[PDB]
Amino acid sequence: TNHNLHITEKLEVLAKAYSVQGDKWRALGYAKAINALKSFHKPVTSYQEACSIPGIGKRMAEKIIEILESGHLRKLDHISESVPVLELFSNIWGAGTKTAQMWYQQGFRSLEDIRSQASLTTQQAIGLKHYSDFLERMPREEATEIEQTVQKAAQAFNSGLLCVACGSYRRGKATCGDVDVLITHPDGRSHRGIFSRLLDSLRQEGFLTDDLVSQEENGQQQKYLGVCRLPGPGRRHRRLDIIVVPYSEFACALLYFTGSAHFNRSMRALAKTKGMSLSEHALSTAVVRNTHGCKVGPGRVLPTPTEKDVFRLLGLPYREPAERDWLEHHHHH
DNA sequence: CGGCGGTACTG
DNA sequence: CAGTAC
DNA sequence: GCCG
Ligand SMILES: Nc1nc(=O)n([C@@H]2CS[C@H](COP(=O)(O)OP(=O)(O)OP(=O)(O)O)O2)cc1F
Ligand SMILES: [Ca+2]
Ligand SMILES: [Ca+2]
Ligand SMILES: [Ca+2]
Ligand SMILES: [Ca+2]
Ligand SMILES: [Ca+2]
Ligand SMILES: [Ca+2]
Ligand SMILES: [Ca+2]
Repeated sequence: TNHNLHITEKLEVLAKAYSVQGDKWRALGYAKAINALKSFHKPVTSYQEACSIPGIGKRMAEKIIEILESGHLRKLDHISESVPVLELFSNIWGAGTKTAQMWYQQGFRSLEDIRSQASLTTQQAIGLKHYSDFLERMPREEATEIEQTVQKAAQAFNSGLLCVACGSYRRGKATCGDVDVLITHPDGRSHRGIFSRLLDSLRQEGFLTDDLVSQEENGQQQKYLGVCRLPGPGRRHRRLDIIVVPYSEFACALLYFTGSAHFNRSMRALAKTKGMSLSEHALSTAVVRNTHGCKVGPGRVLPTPTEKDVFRLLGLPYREPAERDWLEHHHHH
């Protein structure tokens, strides 16, 4: 299936390195190049053939060929030494490249330097203490019980609540980095005020152990990012994301929350090429205009009762969640 | 060359 | 606003 | 990094 496996691995390493150093557009370019190589019907055999692939240009071709001809890749040996520390610190939830760079510049190089001397935000403290647990992907079966726990707690308040696990789970993966639960109610109204009760119920049984992003001052709270742990001996703490949306938003919210991230970006960039805007709330025939410039013209939602509607309105055929790794990847079936 | 998804918290 | 996240 |  992947005919250029030897080449992708090396480019990933390189990609990773730009990512932790904060060079994101460059990291973006690599990611796309890499998926394109993985998609290709055959080993790449010439520079020309490589350049012909969308997402692969001159610099990437040079490296691709260099690998194929000479077998390894020079540049992997000039990767700055800070990189693995930087990846280490960016693996703390709530710490990104800026924080990892600050930490590096004040001399920390291990998790101990962080624990014992770093200034940590509230979120980082939690990410640090669950560092290992949050690094481990969970099996699909743990995700199912996490989701059921949320669904039962919800359906105890209102049995008409719809709860669905999205993310990699809904794309059919075997393991999940974190569970993503989307809650709605078909009557258009009774999704309102749910979070207060749902979080309280989930806390009482001891299932939620820490909160990361949860603005509970707001009765119209839309999201919860926190930490759960299933009951029973030896269970790990897992990342849990819950969104509560109005039914009219369901299709767009389902699409967003199913992902993948690259898939959603490409869908969104497509919508904009066609004078629309795609968000987790809606698809909108929205457009700019600002007296010698551009701006906000919030341009009215197109109703999309299902995900198929969103695909149709963008000129695309429905894509099964399992085939939503990348938009530009066409699986046959 | 400039743009690269669109949005929600936290501090 | 900057940082980080989804 | 690549693309229009
Ligand atoms: N940057 C992102 N934009 C997105 O639109 N998403 C969307 C919203 S949540 C949905 C799933 O993303 P996750 O980050 O939980 O990633 P995942 O479920 O695909 O994979 P994993 O098993 O959780 O590692 O994708 C995620 C992003 F990280
Ligand atoms: Ca190309
Ligand atoms: Ca991080
Ligand atoms: Ca369910
Ligand atoms: Ca996930
Ligand atoms: Ca998630
Ligand atoms: Ca809070
Ligand atoms: Ca440039």
